[PDB]
Amino acid sequence: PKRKKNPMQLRRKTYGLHFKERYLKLEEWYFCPLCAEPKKQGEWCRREDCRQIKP
Amino acid sequence: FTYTQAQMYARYRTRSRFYKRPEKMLKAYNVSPNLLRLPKVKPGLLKGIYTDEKIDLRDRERLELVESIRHPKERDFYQDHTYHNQWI
Amino acid sequence: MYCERLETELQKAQDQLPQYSFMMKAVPSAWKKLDIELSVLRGLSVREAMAQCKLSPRKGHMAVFRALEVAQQGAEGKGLDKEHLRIAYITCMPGPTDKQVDIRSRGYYAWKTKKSSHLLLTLAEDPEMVLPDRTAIPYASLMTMKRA
Amino acid sequence: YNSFERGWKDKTVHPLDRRGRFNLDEAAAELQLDEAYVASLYKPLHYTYSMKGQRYPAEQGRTSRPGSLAASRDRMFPLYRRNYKLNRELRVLDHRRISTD
Amino acid sequence: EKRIDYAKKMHRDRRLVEQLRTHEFWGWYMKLQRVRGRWCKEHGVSSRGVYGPAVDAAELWG
Amino acid sequence: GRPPPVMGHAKRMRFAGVDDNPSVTHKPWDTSEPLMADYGWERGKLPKFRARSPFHRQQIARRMVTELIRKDYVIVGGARAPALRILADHVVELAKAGDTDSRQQLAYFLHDPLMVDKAFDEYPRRFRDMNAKYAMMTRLKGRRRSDNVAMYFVEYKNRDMSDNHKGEDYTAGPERFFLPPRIIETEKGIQRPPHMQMAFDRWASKFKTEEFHHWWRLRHAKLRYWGVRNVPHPSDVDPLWTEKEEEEWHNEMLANT
Ligand SMILES: [Zn+2]
Repeated sequence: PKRKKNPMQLRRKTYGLHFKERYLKLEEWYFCPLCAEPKKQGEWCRREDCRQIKP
Repeated sequence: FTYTQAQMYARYRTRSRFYKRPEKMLKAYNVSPNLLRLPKVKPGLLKGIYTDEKIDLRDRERLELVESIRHPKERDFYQDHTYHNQWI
Repeated sequence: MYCERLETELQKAQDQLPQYSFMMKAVPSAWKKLDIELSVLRGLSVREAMAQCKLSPRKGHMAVFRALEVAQQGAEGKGLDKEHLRIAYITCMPGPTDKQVDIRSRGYYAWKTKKSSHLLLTLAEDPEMVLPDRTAIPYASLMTMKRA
Repeated sequence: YNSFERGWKDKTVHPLDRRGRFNLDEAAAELQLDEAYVASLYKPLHYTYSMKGQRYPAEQGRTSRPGSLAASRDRMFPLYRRNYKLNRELRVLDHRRISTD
Repeated sequence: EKRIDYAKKMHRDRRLVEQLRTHEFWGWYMKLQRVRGRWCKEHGVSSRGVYGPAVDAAELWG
Repeated sequence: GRPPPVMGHAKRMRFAGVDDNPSVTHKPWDTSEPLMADYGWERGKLPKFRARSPFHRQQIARRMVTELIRKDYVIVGGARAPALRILADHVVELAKAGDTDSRQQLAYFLHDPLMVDKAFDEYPRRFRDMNAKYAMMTRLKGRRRSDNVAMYFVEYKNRDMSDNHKGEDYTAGPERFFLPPRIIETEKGIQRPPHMQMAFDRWASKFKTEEFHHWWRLRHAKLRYWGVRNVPHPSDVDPLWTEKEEEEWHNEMLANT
């Protein structure tokens, strides 16, 4: 770095689909019918009901 | 940033501010200059920062809540001593 | 008698609102990090914000989720709804920064500053907010299940 | 680590040495070896005899705190109190053994 | 010559008790293989695979 | 052309077909071999989870297999799970064969002898009719707090046909780690093979002393010297097992009375 960066240089950082996809993305979720807790798909609890039949 | 194909103004109080934080206006002779004109209403109500609960994690109450947050990898040392001899 | 009329009016002009402002301080995280993980939450139902937080393994989402269970715990006292409540402004506030000695190699020192922030959070109330039903696997309900 | 979240816990303490439960003093009675001595064999020699050793600071016990009383290094770690009879009897030379006049 | 007798005495009996722990662990382990030996006959678990002994009697691999 | 387009040796990638070509080099592209130290991202190799050395990785393959057999569930993390489930389908491929070649080829591999005494008894009874995929790799949801490594819950398949883990519950870990696991109340009337549950308390016997209650007190000083956040001081770490917790169990051995 032979120069300091004005914000418009620091701001380009936030446009590529690398910043956006890493930080600024909401996860798709739903309520685990057994635990009533929010949950992503493909993931389950450490619990017999959640483990035999994948909620 | 954010922007859902919608021109929400921007990132709010975030991207620009974190560039040059404003120097703190010091008191001369401990005086506050316009003290003798502005009302005495608590500053929580003057500019508008009116908060129902100012929960303070710098407290011995919430020491459990702080230790709930920090990452296990965030090792803190000198728990049971200090490098500088405290008895001097 | 004039500033006692303000401090009663400005107070009565602020609590009668459908808002609830709540500041958590010394959220042990810098502003660069903690704050960019807020702008995903700015403008979300609290039932969603309390969800998108509990999932992500980040620290910023676990700090705010510590509020969205305390703030609404206090919001429900103000009369504010438990359900229709929104996140109006969730902003990071630069806060206390310790100075720790660091000892670089070859007799050079460079002061690491253990950073800490403040978290300003304004739960507001959206009157007509329809809390969307979240009980169907995100979209396994289709394009994975055969047509009919 | 059957944890699902490692920590200062759920680190399976001895995933070997399954032959636990040694009754030292009971076994020391079979060998006729001064029960107080035998148990000292099985802890770092710092802890029993008058030897140069390295102690952890929490082990040292803190002053009387507002939260907790003065927790001396002994009343929390009884079996680590040095036994200076057992030291002297074994490690130091008594005036007696060299008394010549 | 007192701290020589001291050292040779802390080793001489670190085995004398190591000659009980492992000495008695074996003595106990053979209780285990006996109580396992007794239990594995009434419950009939031959502990030699999914097959019957007719795969053993050949004394091949199978 | 006449020689292979890419000569004798070149590493294609993860996610690449075999593209068989005339070559001198030897590639398995098949992994039916049981209890094998072939860790890699190829086809004939099971996934090489990270470790300091192919030796120390093998040492992690030991204490994670001997702890799946010991207790039929191990909450293993990351690329160890796809690397473990293939070692649970091998142990049964070792426990089914039965010949004294195999029972050693597992004796060489398990840190403890009682395991190779167990694995050959329950598994021929258990999996007499299952012929593959003996380990169920169900992923837990909350990625580790110490790093974003995922946590799968590899458990052996049917336990209702077992003899040691008949009706146990694994919804939560044992309270003190030397305490036997909670049992499904619908089958509370189950007793165990004695050699399994008499050697366990032989092991669990060392934590019921006070010398371990000193090593427990002490360890909490280490984790503070090494400063680990949220470690209670060794002054308020009152023992795991105690005399009040003694009276139940000696009177829970009413069988030998
Ligand atoms: Zn669940």
